[PDB]
Amino acid sequence: ETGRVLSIGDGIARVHGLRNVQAEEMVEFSSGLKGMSLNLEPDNVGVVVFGNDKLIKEGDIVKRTGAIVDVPVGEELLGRVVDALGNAIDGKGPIGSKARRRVGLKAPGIIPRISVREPMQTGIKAVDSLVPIGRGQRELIIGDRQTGKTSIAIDTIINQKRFNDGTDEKKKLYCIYVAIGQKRSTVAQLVKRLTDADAMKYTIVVSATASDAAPLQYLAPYSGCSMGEYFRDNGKHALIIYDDLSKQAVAYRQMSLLLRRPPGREAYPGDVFYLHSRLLERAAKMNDAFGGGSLTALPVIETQAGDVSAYIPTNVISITDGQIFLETELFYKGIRPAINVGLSVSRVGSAAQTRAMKQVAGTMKLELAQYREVAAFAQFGSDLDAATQQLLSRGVRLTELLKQGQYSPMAIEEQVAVIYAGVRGYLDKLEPSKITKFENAFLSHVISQHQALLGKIRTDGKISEESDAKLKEIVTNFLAGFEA
Amino acid sequence: LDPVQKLFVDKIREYRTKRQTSGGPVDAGPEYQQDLDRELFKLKQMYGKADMNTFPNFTFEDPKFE
Amino acid sequence: YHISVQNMMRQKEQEHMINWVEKRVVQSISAQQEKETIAKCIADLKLLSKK
Amino acid sequence: FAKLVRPPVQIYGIEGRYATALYSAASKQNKLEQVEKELLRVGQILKEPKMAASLLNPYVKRSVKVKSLSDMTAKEKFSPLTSNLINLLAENGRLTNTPAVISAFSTMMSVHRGEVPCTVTTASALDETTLTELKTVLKSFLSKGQKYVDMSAKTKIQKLSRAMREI
Amino acid sequence: TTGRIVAVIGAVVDVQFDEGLPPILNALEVQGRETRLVLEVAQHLGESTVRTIAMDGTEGLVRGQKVLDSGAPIRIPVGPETLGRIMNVIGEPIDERGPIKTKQFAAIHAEAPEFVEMSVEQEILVTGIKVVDLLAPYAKGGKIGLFGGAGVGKTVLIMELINNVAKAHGGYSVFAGVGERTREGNDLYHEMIESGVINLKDATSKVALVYGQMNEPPGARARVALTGLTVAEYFRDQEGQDVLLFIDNIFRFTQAGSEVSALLGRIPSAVGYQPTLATDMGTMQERITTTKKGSITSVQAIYVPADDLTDPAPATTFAHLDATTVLSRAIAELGIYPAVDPLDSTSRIMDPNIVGSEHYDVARGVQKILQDYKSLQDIIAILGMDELSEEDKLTVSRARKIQRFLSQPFQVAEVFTGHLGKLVPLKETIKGFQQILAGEYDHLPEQAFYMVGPIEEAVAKADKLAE
Amino acid sequence: TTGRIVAVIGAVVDVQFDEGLPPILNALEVQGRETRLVLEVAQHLGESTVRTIAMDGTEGLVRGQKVLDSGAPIRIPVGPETLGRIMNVIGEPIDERGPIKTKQFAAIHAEAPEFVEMSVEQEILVTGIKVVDLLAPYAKGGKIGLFGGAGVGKTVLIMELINNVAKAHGGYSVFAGVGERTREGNDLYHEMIESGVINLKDATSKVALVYGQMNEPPGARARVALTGLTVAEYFRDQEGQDVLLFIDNIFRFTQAGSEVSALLGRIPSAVGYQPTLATDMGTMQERITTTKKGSITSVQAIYVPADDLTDPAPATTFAHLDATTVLSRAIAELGIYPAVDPLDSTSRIMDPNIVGSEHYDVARGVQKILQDYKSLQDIIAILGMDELSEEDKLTVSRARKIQRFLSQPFQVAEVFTGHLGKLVPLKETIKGFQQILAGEYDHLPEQAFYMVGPIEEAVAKADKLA
Ligand SMILES: Nc1ncnc2c1ncn2[C@@H]1O[C@H](COP(=O)(O)OP(=O)(O)NP(=O)(O)O)[C@@H](O)[C@H]1O
Ligand SMILES: Nc1ncnc2c1ncn2[C@@H]1O[C@H](COP(=O)(O)OP(=O)(O)NP(=O)(O)O)[C@@H](O)[C@H]1O
Ligand SMILES: Nc1ncnc2c1ncn2[C@@H]1O[C@H](COP(=O)(O)OP(=O)(O)O)[C@@H](O)[C@H]1O
Ligand SMILES: [Mg+2]
Ligand SMILES: [Mg+2]
Ligand SMILES: [Mg+2]
Repeated sequence: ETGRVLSIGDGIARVHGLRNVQAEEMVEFSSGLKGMSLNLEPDNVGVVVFGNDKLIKEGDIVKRTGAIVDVPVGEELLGRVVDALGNAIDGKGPIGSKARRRVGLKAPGIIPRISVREPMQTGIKAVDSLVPIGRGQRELIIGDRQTGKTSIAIDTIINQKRFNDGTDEKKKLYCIYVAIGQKRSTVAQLVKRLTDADAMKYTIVVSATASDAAPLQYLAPYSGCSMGEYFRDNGKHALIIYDDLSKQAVAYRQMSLLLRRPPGREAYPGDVFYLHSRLLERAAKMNDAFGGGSLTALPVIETQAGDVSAYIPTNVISITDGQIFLETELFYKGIRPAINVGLSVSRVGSAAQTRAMKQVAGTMKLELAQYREVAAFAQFGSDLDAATQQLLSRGVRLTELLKQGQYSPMAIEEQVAVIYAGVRGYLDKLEPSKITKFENAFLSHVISQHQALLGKIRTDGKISEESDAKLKEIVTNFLAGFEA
Repeated sequence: LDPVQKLFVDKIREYRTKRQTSGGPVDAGPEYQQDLDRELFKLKQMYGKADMNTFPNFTFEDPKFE
Repeated sequence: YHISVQNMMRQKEQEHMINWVEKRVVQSISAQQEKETIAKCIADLKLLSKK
Repeated sequence: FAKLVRPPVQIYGIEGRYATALYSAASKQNKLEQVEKELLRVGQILKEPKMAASLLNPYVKRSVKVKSLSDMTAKEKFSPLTSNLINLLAENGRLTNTPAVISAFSTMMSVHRGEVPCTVTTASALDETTLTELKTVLKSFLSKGQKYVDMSAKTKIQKLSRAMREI
Repeated sequence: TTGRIVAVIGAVVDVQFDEGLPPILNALEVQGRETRLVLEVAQHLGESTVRTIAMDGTEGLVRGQKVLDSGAPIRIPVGPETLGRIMNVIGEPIDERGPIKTKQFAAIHAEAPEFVEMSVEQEILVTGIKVVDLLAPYAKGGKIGLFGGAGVGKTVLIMELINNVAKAHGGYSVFAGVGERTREGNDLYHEMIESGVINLKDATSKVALVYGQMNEPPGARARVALTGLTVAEYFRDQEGQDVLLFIDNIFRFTQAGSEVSALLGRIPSAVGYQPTLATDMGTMQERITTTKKGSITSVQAIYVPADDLTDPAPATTFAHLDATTVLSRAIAELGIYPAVDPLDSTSRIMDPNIVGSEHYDVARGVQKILQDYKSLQDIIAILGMDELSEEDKLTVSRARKIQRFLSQPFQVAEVFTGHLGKLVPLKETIKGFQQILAGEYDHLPEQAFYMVGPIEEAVAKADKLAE
Repeated sequence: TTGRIVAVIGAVVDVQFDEGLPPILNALEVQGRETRLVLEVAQHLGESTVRTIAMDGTEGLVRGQKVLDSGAPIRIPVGPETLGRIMNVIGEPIDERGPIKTKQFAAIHAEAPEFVEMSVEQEILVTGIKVVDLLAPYAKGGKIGLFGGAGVGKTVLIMELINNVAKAHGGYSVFAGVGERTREGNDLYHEMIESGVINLKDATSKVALVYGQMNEPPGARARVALTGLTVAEYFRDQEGQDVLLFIDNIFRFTQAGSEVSALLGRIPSAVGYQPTLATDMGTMQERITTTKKGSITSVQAIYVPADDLTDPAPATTFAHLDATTVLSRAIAELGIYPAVDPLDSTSRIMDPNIVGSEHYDVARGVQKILQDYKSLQDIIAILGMDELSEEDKLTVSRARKIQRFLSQPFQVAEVFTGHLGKLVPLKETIKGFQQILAGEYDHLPEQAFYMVGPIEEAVAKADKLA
């Protein structure tokens, strides 16, 4: 049924036997420890141990499972917290895992799919206007440590309350959250954050951390994928967040090096691209003939001193359908969430907004990449013609708009509200140092007064000359009532 | 599946002579007690050190200011 | 508090309780030479079934 | 060029590469057995108190070590087409290796003959048959005639288990 | 004959053969799979064993599994019945439409068009994209390359290329997505069925699709491009036809080659590419060519790893081109799409004796003034603008105009831009710039040239921005 | 049983057991020297040989030489009979005060606190150090990291913290010196006997000392980080107590790793480090934590090689902290002590809901003007102050004061500063800056804010000059 252990060290067990073992097939150990075959060589199987290899000793017994590696799936996982193999670890006794999907699934080819059309809202003004995500998209969050990379992915799940506590069965989005490499002290503090704001209910949270074995971080984001593959392959909407792929890669490197696979750039192994490529392809927008179901994926990357030449950060950017950059510089400068518009792209553009947003911000992304350059050219105090005197006279106010609090998403309707304020030029005459006490009022004033207008735009997701007309006064009915 | 359903019975011919043998946790030796005191300290920690059988009185405090 | 002063108690005891099982069964086979007959028994019922 | 009699034991992949040779060098003249015993003998012509002052001696070298192995071949019960697996290890500087080369000669011989599965507690079943676990029963008849999370893990822990009846 | 797997790591499987040692390149057959697995032979380690790359994932194989010497190199559905059909690495169709039906098959490992077959005729293929045509026109039936770091508009360009060039074309086109995004294939299929260069009904399909994306193994990606070109190599040699071969992204070929190289036994070379990055490219670019027998206009897009145009991959690619459009992040970042570097882009036919002294003299004049503006660039922005000559505030003025008039609302980019597509005929481009250059619009303000089509459409925005 | 040394190199030794074979992690015991030479199995090479990391010099060992299995990990004294005693990496005592008679023992290795045991208790821990408090406050029972290159003042800062913190602290403190200066230990010892945290007379001692310094072999430096670890662990668990764990220098742990990884036979990773830098660390690291049971406030000094904050060592470690203080040579060279980078030190509790949005507001307001100054930094260097717009001429002057008012003369380097050691309470910290920020002080010279306590000593100073 299976055989010997030739030698063991560093999570790498050589095995003399297992002669009919499948490559990539998981073995089991004497001590009851699940391992894994990865090197099928002439005279031995190198096996990556999925845990503390102290228990293993030369000579122990390794037995086949026959199975390629797999994990628990389905709604029976929501609200839980499972390790990289599906096992529960929040102390609430096993999950109801009737559904059991394989980790090593290849991604949907060409036909099973359809252009990404479905707005995946983050509730972050910055993202939802200038780099909008859509269901099936891979949008990378990349940045130096402590820039806000996570308070993105968290603020987004916490936004999905609104839709998951309602009726409309398309607007619903179940969330997985892989946590690779982090410290338990944090994974936890984070679940606590989810729980509080009440979002934990619609959210798997697979967690393979610091102390967890190496192959367990290697695998974690895959497992957490299969779990999200179900939700799409069965006509529902998933948003998985790998946080972060940087730490995962490092892990894969360890296995690979210990397995004696000759090292490449920065020591990583050759396929270190394939690793993130394949995983990240598995997020798609399935076409109707297949469920209509989706899997939006926010991978996360962490840079050193901003170096986006680093082997990895360049790989993952080449893979995802765009990205948000972070930048500590903007952060302290006041631009929280620190984003760098001009350098953030969404390779799906408006094809993933409401026609409500699109109308307030569809050519303002190529405007805050020219008002940018046209305030960096005439930085100095001189003179400039009739055309470029205004662009600046505007922007400064506009940016004060995407300045946003934390753990406080916004529903698309309200976003369109404030964005309208400026973009149509109803702020083009206000001192920026106030454009926040302003918004914080004009938006609680037009929720207490006109649940009316929101009603329409929220639903039909557009601003008819009707809706627009009402606005055109509700606004005006405010600037003159403060300054003038 | 027919020479194994009764070997799982060598496990309640003892489970029996245990959950009936009163007179103290069986054959303990010293160990049994000491440890049941260390975990009697730390479990007496997160909560406090006062009387757990009585209803606590109440000292109250004014509202500070920043 | 007592939700816990009884929690460590029902478990710990039931540790020594199910563990006590071990040492009385290692005494049952090591001793009882008539528990070396119930050895060759159940085991020869292996070769068979498998085939 | 020559085709090779790879006998379904195969063994190595890197080192006892001479061994995998003579199941193919032998299987032409069917002198498999002539050597199966020839080697057994040389395995101790070298473990003498008179042969270790070269066995592991980079002192004499490929000079008087190969033509001083025209003796421990020609002389004794050898001098066939197997006095050469020595005359190779002699030149190719791996006399210090032959024990392992004989070892594997066996484990490849007794897979054209015997089978190797072993009992639990003592010796070799040598089930030299056309069928595995056929004669595994009818040859061990000459052997007579000569549940709460934790208790789960602690029951399989004695069955086929541990340090007990192992001794 | 029959062979047995001896060992398996990641993407490299060694196999042992009783008798029939398959020649390097020979496609081998893995017996026992729920989906076909081929192993292109790669070397003879000896002792009747051969190391090989898998054209799909080796999850599942087992030491001893049955392998059969398919006797010859991978072979594909070359032929006319490939149009409208999505092929792949090994021929197998994957639009779900049951076997591709032809009785002509060719190995994807050919030799290369000898010296004497080389065609020396080059004539200007206009693309209607102003920047390319003005400063670096492509040539009918020539090797074109699209250089780009990630996200700078490489792929979008090649779309607006297949939209323009490949629609008003009555020949055959072969687009092969090597190693990039699967999303983007599905994305094109449907645009290319809306336009119906692919028609599901009749047989009027003008476009063969070969595909092997970033979700497949290194084996696949390493050879997907070898396939898609075998496909377009037929339509050339036979028809005598005008085959348009697009690749995206010819980079993934050398990268893919990289991933396995390690496991194949290679001391790595500089930047850690295969010691063979050079020739691997050679005996493969040297096939994507134009013989006397036929012509292939080729439009490759090359990833520049981290934008370093010196990275041994994009670097070695330059030798193999006749016209190179190089994309700039710094330009894109300024909103000037298509971010073509008007000073790193080059054509072989930018010769006054080929494009005329008007064209040439005008391109080079634009190139010059942009270069001069680049020169004043760190005087001015740190030491007071108006401290410039009269001559210079002038060559700045015009330059920034020229520099913006070089942008174009692309038709496949309306989704991003916000303006309706566009397309300018060569002579209205030459004229447009010749003018700006000549000092005829020094009065109209900057933004008027930003993202318009023919020069007049800027005089349009010239008043629209006014009153 | 018994086996023999068959290979020795550096701190890596290869033992052959014919009978039996020790689990990976079993402390072996060399038989033949006047000095307890523990080996520690780390690999089974097969052919019934194991590979081990020494815990001391290996001069002398011979191919031959017997070794006895201990049947267990390296195990050391734990309990209250450690407080006041200096012990080495294997538990042996080294304060020449007899043995450490103690009830129980623990092993140095140990699995780490399961997810259920974590605690999200976030309460601020004031240091009385202006920069730390105002911009990135330490958290009670939190992990704290002090990053610095050679000589920027980690050790001083850890000392000041030990003083402003562990002196008036009802609760046990453990200090692990990992591969730093032996004379720093001698220095601590005496300094803590005088001050009386250690008492030779009683068992009133409040601190345990574990030391394995930069003179001991890789193995020893490799491990000792864990010895002291285990100790703190006990005081947390079997005492549900308030533990203070100070390490200096946690870097030397990964470094020592590197020295051995070479001959253990791993293939080198980035920058030459061990393949296993992230987990080797992360196991060890995740044991240092506050659980439901006990509570450890950890403070680890982290060396940064060649000032490279991206070197894997410092680089990886960041993941593991809740508050970080980063020291820049750049700053220190301008006599701004403590050398804290205000735009690079962070805490996972700078959050209005936790520190009260007056704190969070004065913070990010300082953090802003500073990072605004920092942007002008380039034009000021090439064209000079004058080319600065009027608005900007200010943003500098104010910022430059903030820059200067974050300096604070520590009660330790009363010797280098000469100046009297101040400790500033959160209130007057938050206040003073607020004022500086609202420009009450644009009338005072820069120096006036350099090296002072509350904002009074500032305005006060400004006079003595005039
Ligand atoms: N929009 C915001 N406004 C104000 N503060 C914010 C905002 N977003 C994030 N923060 C704060 O900035 C810190 C960093 O956020 P975080 O999401 O952990 O970035 P990060 O790069 O993922 N950190 P890390 O996981 O160590 O890499 C937090 O502790 C927040 O409270
Ligand atoms: N906080 C301080 N205030 C004033 N002067 C200081 C301060 N810290 C360090 N210095 C001076 O600079 C030196 C370095 O102090 P130290 O804390 O030992 O740096 P370090 O982080 O330990 N680098 P090293 O101990 O060599 O690994 C001192 O000996 C002082 O003369
Ligand atoms: N023709 C264009 N006009 C305006 N923006 C463009 C244009 N082409 C590309 N972009 C911008 O650049 C982004 C990336 O384009 P893409 O061609 O996919 O990069 P890559 O070169 O790696 O394939 C787009 O999503 C878009 O926002
Ligand atoms: Mg994060
Ligand atoms: Mg692309
Ligand atoms: Mg120090």
